[PDB]
Amino acid sequence: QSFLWNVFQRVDKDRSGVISDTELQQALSNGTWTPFNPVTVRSIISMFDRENKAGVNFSEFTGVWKYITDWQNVFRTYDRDNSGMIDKNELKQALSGFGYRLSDQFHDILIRKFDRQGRGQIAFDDFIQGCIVLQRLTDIFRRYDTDQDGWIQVSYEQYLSMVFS
Amino acid sequence: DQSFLWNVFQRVDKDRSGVISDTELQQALSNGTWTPFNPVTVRSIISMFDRENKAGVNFSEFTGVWKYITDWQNVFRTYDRDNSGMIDKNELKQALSGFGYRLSDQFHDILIRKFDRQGRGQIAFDDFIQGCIVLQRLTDIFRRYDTDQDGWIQVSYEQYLSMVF
Ligand SMILES: [Zn+2]
Ligand SMILES: [Zn+2]
Ligand SMILES: [Zn+2]
Ligand SMILES: [Zn+2]
Ligand SMILES: [Zn+2]
Ligand SMILES: [Zn+2]
Ligand SMILES: [Zn+2]
Ligand SMILES: [Zn+2]
Ligand SMILES: [Zn+2]
Repeated sequence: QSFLWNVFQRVDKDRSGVISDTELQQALSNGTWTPFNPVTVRSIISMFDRENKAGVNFSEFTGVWKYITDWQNVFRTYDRDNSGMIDKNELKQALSGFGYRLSDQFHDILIRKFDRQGRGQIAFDDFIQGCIVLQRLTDIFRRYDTDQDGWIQVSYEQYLSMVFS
Repeated sequence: DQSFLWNVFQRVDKDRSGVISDTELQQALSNGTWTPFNPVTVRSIISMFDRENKAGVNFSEFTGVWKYITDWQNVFRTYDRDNSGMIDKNELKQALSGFGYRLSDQFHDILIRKFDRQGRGQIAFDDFIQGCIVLQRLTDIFRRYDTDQDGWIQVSYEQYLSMVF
């Protein structure tokens, strides 16, 4: 959770510590041998910005790495077989483990717009992303489910307002 | 014409694999902002004319792309009246109304806000495509649900998320 500062300056390839989506685009550990993911980097980068600083700065040279460890192990303790690869069943109890209770028809039809797989099964690339796609959209949904029944009823205007959040 | 497009195809197809990669098409495409054409859209426009699940395009399918890419360019120009090379809020209002959309005023803000990858007060060409695409899909889905044709739908959790593309 706390890793001093050390190299709070030379974090970027150039002088200043103004690292972001465009700069830390290809710096993380992926699982497909292609560059990790622009949209995945961005929702990680948008986790600690005191005043939209675009990177790490006073006492904020700490939280960027901590979110990786809390998910590096989380990918390991749920892979089950330990291969960096998630089967169909290896995600069923992986998601539901951190408090979800999705049914079976969800882990099936997803591999096109947000994903990038070519062999059916999802790797570490879309794992980190796929969850943030999921967790954020639950929090939206919940706010409108004032009844608390898992059944919202929006009109068209609202239906739009919401998927374009 | 037919002979024209065969040369263009030979030109864009760099490796000459016989298939346009989603990178090679990306390179072919401009939107006049010195930023690389939105890959998310290059991805869309391939998974839209590709028949062989090969995530690419042959001459036979390219003929369709080029006609796609063109019909949009005209729409884009038609509506960019202030000739900025981009579509401001009000030009979008005129543009979408043109496809017989019936949307509010605030919503065009939400859409632009969401799709202006550049952060420019307006939307460029490559993101106008995605923005109109995603709006089309969403509206269809909404319509498929609205059985009694109210303008309201009623959906469950997951049902909600499973409508995200
Ligand atoms: Zn596995
Ligand atoms: Zn409800
Ligand atoms: Zn209710
Ligand atoms: Zn090629
Ligand atoms: Zn003009
Ligand atoms: Zn304009
Ligand atoms: Zn304008
Ligand atoms: Zn209805
Ligand atoms: Zn009704």
